[PDB]
Amino acid sequence: GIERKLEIEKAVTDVAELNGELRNRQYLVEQLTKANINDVNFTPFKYQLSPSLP
Amino acid sequence: WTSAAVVTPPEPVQWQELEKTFTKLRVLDLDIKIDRTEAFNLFIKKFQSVSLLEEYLRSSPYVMDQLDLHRAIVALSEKMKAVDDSLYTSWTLSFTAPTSEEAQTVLSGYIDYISALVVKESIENVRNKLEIKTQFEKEKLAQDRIKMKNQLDANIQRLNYSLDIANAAGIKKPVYDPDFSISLGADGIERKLEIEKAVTDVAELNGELRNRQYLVEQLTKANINDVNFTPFKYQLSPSLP
Amino acid sequence: KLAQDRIKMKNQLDANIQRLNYSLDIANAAGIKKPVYDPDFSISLGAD
Amino acid sequence: WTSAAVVTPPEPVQWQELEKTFTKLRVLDLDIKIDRTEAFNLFI
Repeated sequence: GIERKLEIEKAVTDVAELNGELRNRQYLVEQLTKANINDVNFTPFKYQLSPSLP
Repeated sequence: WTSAAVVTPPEPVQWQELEKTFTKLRVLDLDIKIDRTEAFNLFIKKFQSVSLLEEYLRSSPYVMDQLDLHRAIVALSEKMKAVDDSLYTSWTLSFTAPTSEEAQTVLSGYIDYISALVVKESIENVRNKLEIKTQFEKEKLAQDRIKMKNQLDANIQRLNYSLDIANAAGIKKPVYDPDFSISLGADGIERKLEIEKAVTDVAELNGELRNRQYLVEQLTKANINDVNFTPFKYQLSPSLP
Repeated sequence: KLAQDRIKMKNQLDANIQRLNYSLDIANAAGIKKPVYDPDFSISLGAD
Repeated sequence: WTSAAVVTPPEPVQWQELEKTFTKLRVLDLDIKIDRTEAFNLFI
């Protein structure tokens, strides 16, 4: 068994293939890269009185 | 010719309606309140808004009867006052006009107008909080499902190698290793593997996921519909002087 | 909450059932008919 | 010939669009706020 385990491990190209946590960190980076904050409009105050005409 | 009202934060019995609605949402894992004192303070704040007063007078058919107009509105709006009055919080709201009956009708009318505005915004908040909960739980579920899929994919690869090692070690039948479990034996491992490759929906074997989906559906179905309430309690309703 | 817990419970059971189905297939594949004397699909009880 | 405005920190209802955006980000493990009072203080 050790012999075959060894040659399996030697053949591993991508540490992510056996590691779920790594695959998911990749997913996170992909989703973070795709995300946009696009122009949200808002007003940084509330009028108690809008500019008066005297 | 001055009408006055004394006003105090609302009592729990006036919140019963809202409390039923908060309970529907509490069950759905959304903990939401409209604080009785904050609602009151919001009412006071809006009452004190000159712009809101003006919009009220202009829209009031009553006031309209009795473009020099603008100066008139401005002069009327100067006669709405609110003052802080101790065992419990209370404010005196007053309006002064020529007729006594005019004073009372305007004050009462304005109070109702402001009151309707606070209930409108207040329920709008609850609705918005619901909208955010729904959006979040939905997007998180979609994400957790992809995360789960990725773990299954990785488990499949590991099970594949488990097969090879079991075979190499000549373990066909279940036995009577930290990285590639072998105990099940090649015969079992082979069927386990094909079962797992066949999995099409990560939620079929995972109760948690099925439940999170139920929660999303229930959140989507939920409504906050127009609850009526008063953001204050009258100690004195607008007087007829 | 009771109503809800019921449905949550049902969902749990349905998922358990699917797991047990697969347990049966793996039990059979590994030739375990009688109780033996696996973290995902328990087979110790045997196919019978 | 003097115009005046009275101005107060914004209320939650005006933040809803922002809070949709902060939620997309919250899911992606980024906890972000624009504090209503701080926004106001920056305006002033």
